[PDB]
Amino acid sequence: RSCIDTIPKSRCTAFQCKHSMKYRLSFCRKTCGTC
Ligand SMILES: [Li+]
Ligand code: NA
Repeated sequence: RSCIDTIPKSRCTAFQCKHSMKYRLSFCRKTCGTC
């Protein structure tokens, strides 16, 4: 898979990566280090 975020960068916060599976696995795969 390509490793990008699919929402605007400034939405991909440390807090959302910690507390939302949606952010980790769908919206912010790059910023949350899912890839
Ligand atoms: Li996850
Ligand atoms: Na992107």
